[PDB]
Amino acid sequence: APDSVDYRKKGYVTPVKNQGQCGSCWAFSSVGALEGQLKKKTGKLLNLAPQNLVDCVSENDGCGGGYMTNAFQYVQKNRGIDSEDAYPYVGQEESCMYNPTGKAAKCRGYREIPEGNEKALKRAVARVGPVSVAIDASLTSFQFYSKGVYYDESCNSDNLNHAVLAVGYGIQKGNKHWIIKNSWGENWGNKGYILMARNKNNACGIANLASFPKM
Ligand SMILES: Cc1c(S(=O)(=O)O)oc2c1C(=O)C(=O)c1c-2ccc2c1CCCC2(C)C
Ligand SMILES: Cc1c(S(=O)(=O)O)oc2c1C(=O)C(=O)c1c-2ccc2c1CCCC2(C)C
Ligand SMILES: Cc1c(S(=O)(=O)O)oc2c1C(=O)C(=O)c1c-2ccc2c1CCCC2(C)C
Ligand SMILES: Cc1c(S(=O)(=O)O)oc2c1C(=O)C(=O)c1c-2ccc2c1CCCC2(C)C
Repeated sequence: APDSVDYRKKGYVTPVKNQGQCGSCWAFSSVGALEGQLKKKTGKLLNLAPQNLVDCVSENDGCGGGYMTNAFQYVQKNRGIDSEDAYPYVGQEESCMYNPTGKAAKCRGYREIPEGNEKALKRAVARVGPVSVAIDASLTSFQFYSKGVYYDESCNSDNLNHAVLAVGYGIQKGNKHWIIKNSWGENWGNKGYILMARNKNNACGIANLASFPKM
């Protein structure tokens, strides 16, 4: 692997979105990983529809939370996900309005990174593209993150409560990090991004629930 990778610079990452009040982070995370694979396989970068996932992934819980794996499985079994333009995000759950004419990406299932294995996660990010990850984002320090490599001693690697997107990794002043796209708008964090400690004993559970769609 290279010592640093940043998909944002490669045109694999769409702009930062805002989930509003809805606990749909799993849907934004899933969509970001799908968007990365769509770019890698077809050369097109387009916004895909997290609202399609919130409304239609029937065993996830809409604005109450969900697994990215179930979202990828839905897209696979449904043979498609809509573009954002065809199924816009409204920040509340609605009945499923999936429309095949708005289909913008497909998926052949997904792969999970071995639990807790940050080296495998690094490999996946390097070889595959942006990877969906779940972290503990419940702390005050996370809400108020501004700059630097995020590290809070109280982060709980079993309290996976927020899904985000690993779009790269690198090192800042000697501190290894993951480059994480969040979905809380540009006014949170560093224009919507956070650098999270890497190789620091799986800080915040970064590598506990990582997955990527196959395309
Ligand atoms: C600034 C700002 C902040 S924030 O800076 O206060 O976090 O949150 C939002 C904004 C917007 O400009 C915005 O358009 C928006 C936001 C939050 C949810 C939404 C939208 C537009 C579509 C409907 C939904 C519900 C998806
Ligand atoms: C190819 C292809 C395309 S498409 O992208 O070429 O239009 O759409 C579908 C396929 C399938 O192979 C397929 O099995 C399928 C599709 C669409 C909906 C469904 C199924 C199988 C279960 C029932 C449901 C309604 C979930
Ligand atoms: C959708 C879909 C796609 S695909 O559309 O992503 O290509 O591939 C498969 C599915 C299934 O739903 C499925 O059950 C399945 C698939 C492929 C192999 C198999 C199975 C179940 C039994 C036998 C084995 C294990 C060989
Ligand atoms: C977040 C974040 C991170 S990082 O800390 O997450 O890696 O790096 C950047 C951002 C930005 O939001 C951003 O606008 C930016 C960044 C880096 C270089 C640039 C720009 C905007 C103008 C062009 C140049 C090349 C000067």
